[PDB]
Amino acid sequence: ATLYKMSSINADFAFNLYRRFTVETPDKNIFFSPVSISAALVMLSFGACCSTQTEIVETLGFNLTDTPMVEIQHGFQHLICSLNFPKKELELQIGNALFIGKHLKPLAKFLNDVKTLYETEVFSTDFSNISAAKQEINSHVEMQTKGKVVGLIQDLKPNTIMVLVNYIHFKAQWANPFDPSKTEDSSSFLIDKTTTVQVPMMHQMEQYYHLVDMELNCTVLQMDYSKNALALFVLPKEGQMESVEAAMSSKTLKKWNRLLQKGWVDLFVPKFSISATYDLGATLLKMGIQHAYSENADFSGLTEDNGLKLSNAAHKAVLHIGEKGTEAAGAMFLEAIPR
Repeated sequence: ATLYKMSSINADFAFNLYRRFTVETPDKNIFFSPVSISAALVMLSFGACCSTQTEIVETLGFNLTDTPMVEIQHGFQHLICSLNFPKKELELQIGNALFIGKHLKPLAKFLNDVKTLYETEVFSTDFSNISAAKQEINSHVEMQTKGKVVGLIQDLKPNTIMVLVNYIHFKAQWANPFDPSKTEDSSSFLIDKTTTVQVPMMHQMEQYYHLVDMELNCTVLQMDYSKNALALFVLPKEGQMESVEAAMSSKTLKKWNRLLQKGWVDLFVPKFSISATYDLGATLLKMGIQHAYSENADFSGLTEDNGLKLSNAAHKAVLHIGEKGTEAAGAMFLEAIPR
């Protein structure tokens, strides 16, 4: 319960980033892991100082008067630990890895801190062979996401001296799985006003927590996984997607948590897989992460010589929903070059 205020801030960051993405790619699939993005950037901030550090955590939604820097750091450590704590029937792992250039001068304190407190695996990497370094990192992320996130990094700058990656993998079974014998092989899904695509449409009638939001004109359906997780489906009325998107916030989630009521639903859900990628460099800059990218970047907590700056950031995430449950994964990439 001590983590709720932090997860609430992390959720509002999720919704604000989501809204940036709807501007970048309007009327298109969006899919990402906000916790992966938040966790990777907080970890980077652990080695930052002064405005370089404060910009990162403020961009993540934190208010330093409400929650001091050290409290944010300790809170995220507790969050990651709790997410990774084994729960029968749930596969959920969030981890990170640091690939350190052969000539980098990382502080021993920093490395021991992240290995012990942040789950981090640290690898010595020869970036002078940029093609092999990229393959090494991509294969590591692929392995850690159970094969689901392939080719996270498309290009790696030739002068790279450090890479930070975060990965998340989630696999869970529905509390009430669908019977594939009741799945319609080919059913219509409306992708715009006049256009359908065909998808298998799963079908069951069971009790679920659900509501119709009278203010936002959307249906909200909660589908439980068998252990410690749930999915929320938000289905706007015709023409209401934009207004629902505008309204999504932790405040809205809290309202819905009170209003959801469990009762019978005749439920049709599509079986499908999607993937999405994001080049986050300029987005994170616009959102307020400025000094990290500059020749005056302050990462004095990270290397002896304060020798690096952020150069690029990217995210990839994948989703599958089917009769048994859901499998999803994501990964965050942060690239550093000499300052």
